Amino acid sequence: KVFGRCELAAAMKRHGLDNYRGYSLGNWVCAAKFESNFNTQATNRNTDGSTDYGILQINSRWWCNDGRTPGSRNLCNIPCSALLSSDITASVNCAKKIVSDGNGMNAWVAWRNRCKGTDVQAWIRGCRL
Ligand SMILES: [Cl-]
Ligand SMILES: [Cl-]
Ligand SMILES: [Cl-]
Ligand SMILES: [Cl-]
Ligand SMILES: [Cl-]
Ligand SMILES: [Cl-]
Ligand SMILES: [Cl-]
Ligand SMILES: [Cl-]
Ligand code: NA
Repeated sequence: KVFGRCELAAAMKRHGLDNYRGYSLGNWVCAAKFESNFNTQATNRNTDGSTDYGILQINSRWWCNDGRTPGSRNLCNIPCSALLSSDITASVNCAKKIVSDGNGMNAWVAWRNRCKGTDVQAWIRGCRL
């Protein structure tokens, strides 16, 4: 499913991301825009053989099992295909574990390079929330 900007903002708020670990909603909507263009079915292969999955591009090296990343962990306890669903519940639950791991939202390279330090409130303007 490809989300609209305000539809995804609403769904993230409902699942408790808004100010989660100090990050306002606009930070999460900005990261999803630059990681996947709001498409729950996005995948991308990395040079080490791992793959990133779903609206927040979560990586199979640490976080999920895809049966093809030898010697990796599965810290979220889920198959990576669960992260491609139109229901974002699995992605959001796993993102809360990643952001808690010590490096905050710096875990997402697009957030650090394109959202960090910008006016992120802009991503939720005009939305009914
Ligand atoms: Cl947009
Ligand atoms: Cl915000
Ligand atoms: Cl594996
Ligand atoms: Cl393969
Ligand atoms: Cl593990
Ligand atoms: Cl599996
Ligand atoms: Cl949802
Ligand atoms: Cl932090
Ligand atoms: Na894995």
